[PDB]
Amino acid sequence: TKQYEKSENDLKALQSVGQIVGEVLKQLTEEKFIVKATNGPRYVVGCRRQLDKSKLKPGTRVALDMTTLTIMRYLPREVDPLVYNMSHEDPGNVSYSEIGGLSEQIRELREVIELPLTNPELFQRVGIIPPKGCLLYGPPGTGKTLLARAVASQLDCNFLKVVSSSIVDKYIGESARLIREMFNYARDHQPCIIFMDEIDAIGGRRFSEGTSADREIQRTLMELLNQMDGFDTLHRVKMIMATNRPDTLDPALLRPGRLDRKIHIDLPNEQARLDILKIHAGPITKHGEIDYEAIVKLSDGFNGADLRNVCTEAGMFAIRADHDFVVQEDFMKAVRKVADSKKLESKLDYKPV
Amino acid sequence: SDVGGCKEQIEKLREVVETPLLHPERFVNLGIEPPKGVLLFGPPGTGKTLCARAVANRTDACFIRVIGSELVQKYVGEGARMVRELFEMARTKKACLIFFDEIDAIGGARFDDGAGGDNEVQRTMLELINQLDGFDPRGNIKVLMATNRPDTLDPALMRPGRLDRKIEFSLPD
Amino acid sequence: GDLVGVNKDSYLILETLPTEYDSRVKAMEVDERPTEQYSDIGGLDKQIQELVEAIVLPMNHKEKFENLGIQPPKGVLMYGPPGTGKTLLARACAAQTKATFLKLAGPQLVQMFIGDGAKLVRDAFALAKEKAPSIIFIDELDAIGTKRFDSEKAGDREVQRTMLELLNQLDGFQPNTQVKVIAATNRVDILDPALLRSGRLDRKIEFPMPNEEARARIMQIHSRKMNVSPDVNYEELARCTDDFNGAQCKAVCVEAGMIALRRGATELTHEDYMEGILEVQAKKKANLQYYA
Ligand SMILES: Nc1ncnc2c1ncn2[C@@H]1O[C@H](COP(=O)(O)OP(=O)(O)OP(=O)(O)O)[C@@H](O)[C@H]1O
Ligand SMILES: Nc1ncnc2c1ncn2[C@@H]1O[C@H](COP(=O)(O)OP(=O)(O)OP(=O)(O)O)[C@@H](O)[C@H]1O
Repeated sequence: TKQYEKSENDLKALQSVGQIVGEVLKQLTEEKFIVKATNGPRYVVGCRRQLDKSKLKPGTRVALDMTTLTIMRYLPREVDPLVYNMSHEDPGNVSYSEIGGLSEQIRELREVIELPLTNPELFQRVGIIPPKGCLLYGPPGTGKTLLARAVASQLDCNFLKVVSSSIVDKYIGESARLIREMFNYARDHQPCIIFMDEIDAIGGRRFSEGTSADREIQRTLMELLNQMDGFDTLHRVKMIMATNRPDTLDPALLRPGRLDRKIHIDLPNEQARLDILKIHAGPITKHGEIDYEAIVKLSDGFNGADLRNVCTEAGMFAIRADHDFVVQEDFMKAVRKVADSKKLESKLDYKPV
Repeated sequence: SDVGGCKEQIEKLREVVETPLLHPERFVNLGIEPPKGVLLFGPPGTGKTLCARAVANRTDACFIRVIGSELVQKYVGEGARMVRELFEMARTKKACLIFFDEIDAIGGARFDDGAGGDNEVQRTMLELINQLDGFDPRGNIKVLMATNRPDTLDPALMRPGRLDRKIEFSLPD
Repeated sequence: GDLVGVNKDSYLILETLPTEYDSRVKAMEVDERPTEQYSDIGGLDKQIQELVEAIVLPMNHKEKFENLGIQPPKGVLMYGPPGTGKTLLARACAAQTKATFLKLAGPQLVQMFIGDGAKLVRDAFALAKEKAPSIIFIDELDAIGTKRFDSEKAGDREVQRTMLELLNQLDGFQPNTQVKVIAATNRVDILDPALLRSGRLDRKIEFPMPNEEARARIMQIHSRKMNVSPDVNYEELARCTDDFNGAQCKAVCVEAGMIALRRGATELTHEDYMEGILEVQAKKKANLQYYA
C-alpha cells in the first residue's frame, strides 16, 4: 500500500526535465567554457561550483542546461551500437574441437592471436613486433568464420563482432567516424578481438570512377588505413578480415601492417575428410555396421560444409524409410547421388588467389 | 477508318481488349477466361498507330500510354519505385490499360562477362516481370505491349506464360 | 531501445513501447492464403515431394529429429523456365502448412538510397522470428546475387553485401535455423557459389519440359471448369506438344474459347484445341508453297 506512495513521490522528482548533451571544446577563462552540442551549434557559457576545471578537460561529453546552457553533470563516455557488438554468442569449446582441418592453420592462428596476450615478454626480447592484423579468406573450402568465432569463445577475454552492413549509414556516412569510436573503446576495453566479414564490399578498389556511394566507402577505408598506419598502437587489439577473393583489397590492405598475415582455406584432405566425417557421425544414429572410408573415397573435393549437408541428407533420406537405426548402405545411396548433384551445381567454384 | 486494309489482325486484337470490356457479362458467362494481353512487332508500317485505334475506340474510361526509355534512368534504384507505383495506380484505375512502347530498350538480355552493364537493365525488366507475375489481383488492368524486333529471349521466354496472341505484320498484301 | 514515448518538452519517458519499425519495411506483404492447391498440378509428383518434404518435415516431426539427430533443410533452390510454374506450387503448399507467408521480390532490395536492402533483410527476419514459424519467399535471386567480376563497382554490390549478410546470418548465428525461407530463380546462369549449405540452398531440382502425360493432365485440370464436348483424344495434344510449356497449355485452352465466340458453340470441341495449338505455336506465318 505504501510502496505506491513511494513511486508517486518519485514522480515528484520526475517533474525535473532533462538536459542537452554536449562536448567540451575549450575554456577561454574560468567564467568562459566553449561547448558544442551534438547538433552542431557552439556555445560559450559558464559552469557551476560542483565541478572541477581539471576534471573537465576538452573533448568531454557533458550535459548542458536547457536554458542557461551550462554544465551540471557529466559522463565519461557512451556508445549505442557497441553494446550490440559485445552480445555475440559462439558455442564451443566443443565446436572448436569439432572443426578438424586445417590443423596447422589453427596452429598458426592460435599463436598469432593468443600468444601476444599471454606472453608479451617473448616479443620484446627478440625485437619482433606482434602482428596487429590477419587475413583469412575462402571459400576454396570453408570454415573461415567458424574457426575464428571459436577462438572468440576459447580465448574468452573480450570479443567484438561487426557486420559489414554498418558502414553505409544511409545519408551522412559518419559510420567512418564510428570506426574511430570503435577503436576508442577498443583502446579502453582492450584486449579485444574484432571481426570483419565481407570486406570486399567495404574495401573495393574504386577502379572505375562512378555513381556516388562508391566514393564514400573509399572514405571509410581512410579511417581504417590511417588508424592502422598510426600514430596509434593497435598491438593489444586484434583484427580478422575475410572475403570471397583477395582481388578488391587494394595494395593498401594487401600490404603488411594492416594485414600482416594471410591464410587461405584449402579443400579438405581425405585424411581430414575422415575427421570431419567422424564429428558428424556422433550425434547421428546409425547401424552397428559402419564404414567411413567408403564415403571418403566416394566423396572427393567437397567442402566441409558440403560434407555435413551430405551427412544430413543421408539422414533426411532415412525418414522416408521411417527406420530408427539406419545402415550406411542407405547412407551411401543418398551420399553418392545427392553429392554428385552438388557437383552439377558446382559450376564457377574456381576462385582466385 | 484509318486502317490500311488489315482484317484478321485488327479483329483478333479487337477481341482481346475491346470486347472483354464491351461485354463483360458475356465472357464471364461463357468463361473460361479472356486472355491477358498481346504483343505487337515487325516492320514499321504500322507501328504504334494501331494503339491510337484503341484510343478513339475506347468506350468510357481513358487509358494510359507509357514510353519505354523513361524506365531506365541515371542513379540506379529510381526505376524500382517507377515501375512499382504505376501498378497500384492502375489497380485504383479499375481496368484502365497500360501500354509500354519499345520494350526492347529495357529488355536487354541476358548476361555478359563484365562489367554491368546489363545489371541495371536486368533489374528494370526482371522487376517488371516479377511484379507482372504477382497473384493479386492480378491485375484486371490487362496488358498491352509493342516493340520493334522480337528480341530479346528473356522477355520472349517470359511472355508466353503470362501473355498470348503475338501477331506479325502484315503489312500490305 | 527505441519507440519509447516521451511528451514534448517534458523529456520524460512514460512507457517503452515495442516493436521495431517501419511501415512496409516492418511488414513487406501480408499474404492470407493463396487460392490454389497442389491438386491443380500434375506430372510433378516425384519432384513436388522434395519440395513438400523440406517445408513440411521440420514442422511436425521435430520430435523425430531430436531422437534421430536430424537437421532439417532451410533454403530450397527451385528453378527453370515457365512452366514449371514453381511460384504457384510453392505458394499453394503454404496454405496447407498454416505457417505465416511473407511475399518478397528480389529487386525490392535495390533502393534509391544506400543500406536500405541490408536494414530491410534484418527487419525481414526480425518479424520472422516474432511470427515463428513462418515462410519467406523470394524470386529472381539470380538478378540480385550477381557478383560480376572486376571492381569497382557493382550496383548490386550493396545487395550482394546484403545477401552475404543473410548467409552470414545463417553462419555466425544459429537461430536462423528457424522460419524456413524459399528461393527461386528463373536461370542458374549467375549463381553465388556461397549459396551451398543446409541453411542456404540445399535441395536442388532441375525442372525440364513437362512430360506428355503431364501436359495432357494439366490442361484437363485447367479446362475442368470449362464446358467441353465429351470427345477428346488427350494423346493427340500430348504428342503434338514439343518445346511447349504448361502455361502455353493454358493459353491454348483460352485460344480454344477465343474462336468459340465466332463459332457460336456454347460447348468446346476437340478440333478447337489442336486449332489453338497450331495457332500460337509455332510462330507465323509465310505460306504453304514449294512443298507441293
Ligand atoms: N570444419 C568444419 N566443421 C564442422 N562444420 C563445418 C566446418 N566447415 C564448415 N562447416 C559448416 O559450414 C557452415 C558455415 O561455415 P563457414 O563460415 O565455413 O561457411 P562460409 O565460410 O560462410 O561458406 P562460404 O564461404 O562458402 O559462404 C557451418 O554451419 C558448419 O556447419
Ligand atoms: N508442370 C505444370 N503443372 C501444372 N501447372 C503448370 C505447369 N506448368 C505451368 N503450369 C501452369 O502455368 C501457369 C503459369 O505459371 P508460370 O509458369 O508462368 O509461373 P512461374 O514460372 O512460377 O512464374 P515465375 O517465372 O515468376 O516463377 C500456372 O497457373 C500453372 O498452373
